[PDB]
Amino acid sequence: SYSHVFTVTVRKATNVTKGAIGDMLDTPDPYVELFIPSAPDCRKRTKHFNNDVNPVWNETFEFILDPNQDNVLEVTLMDANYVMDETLGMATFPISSLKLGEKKEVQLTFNNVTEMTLELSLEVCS
Amino acid sequence: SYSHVFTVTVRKATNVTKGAIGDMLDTPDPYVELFIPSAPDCRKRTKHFNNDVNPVWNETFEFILDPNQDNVLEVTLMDANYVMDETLGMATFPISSLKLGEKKEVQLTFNNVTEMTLELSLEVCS
Ligand SMILES: [Ca+2]
Ligand SMILES: [Ca+2]
Ligand SMILES: [Ca+2]
Ligand SMILES: [Ca+2]
Ligand SMILES: [Ca+2]
Ligand SMILES: [Ca+2]
Ligand SMILES: [Mg+2]
Repeated sequence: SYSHVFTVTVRKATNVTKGAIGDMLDTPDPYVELFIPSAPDCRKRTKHFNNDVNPVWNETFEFILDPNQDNVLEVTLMDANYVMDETLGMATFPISSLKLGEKKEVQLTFNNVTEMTLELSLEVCS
Repeated sequence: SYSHVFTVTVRKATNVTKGAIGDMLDTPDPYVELFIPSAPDCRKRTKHFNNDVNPVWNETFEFILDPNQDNVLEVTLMDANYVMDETLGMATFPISSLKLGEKKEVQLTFNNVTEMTLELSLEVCS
């Protein structure tokens, strides 16, 4: 049964970059995408901001999790385009590291120089 | 005598622009400069953020004011460069519109499309 509520708040990122050459062509237009393969709603995403290497989203998402399935959070940092969007990086979070009732601020890192702040919590359905 | 403490918190700006052509050449690298000609320290400024059209500064400044002088706040939105920095816009605030003990959130506008959030307060010296 799916009985665990996994809340993810994507707060902000700092120094988003496509690389030296990539940034010269196009200032990153970042959004974040959240993916849990084991969850019933697999994929979610934040809005994008144009031309902002330190975007602030403060968007909150809720997943419904099965405690008996392997649940892993995939966080993808994206650059929006008119053409096809570009994947800048990906970081994973083992949700099995959290414990019920726990709320935690997690900082992820992309391409060594980019950081992202998340706030993760886990509760029962009620 | 200088006996009024005028506190200014520059919080953030949204959609900073140098214009259509200017933005294509250079994504704004914004900072804010504060100027009160009648104050003993005339000029102050925030740090800049590279390539960020929605910068967040949250920097607090303190001016000392003479209640018998005309005190007007000049807010200049700047773009940082290696060369000479460029002036994007200027907005004024009559400090004689504030009351002692009053604390107020003010939103300024530059070039019709750029907004800036300030937090202004006025107290007497302790
Ligand atoms: Ca651009
Ligand atoms: Ca861009
Ligand atoms: Ca883009
Ligand atoms: Ca640039
Ligand atoms: Ca720039
Ligand atoms: Ca600049
Ligand atoms: Mg920003």
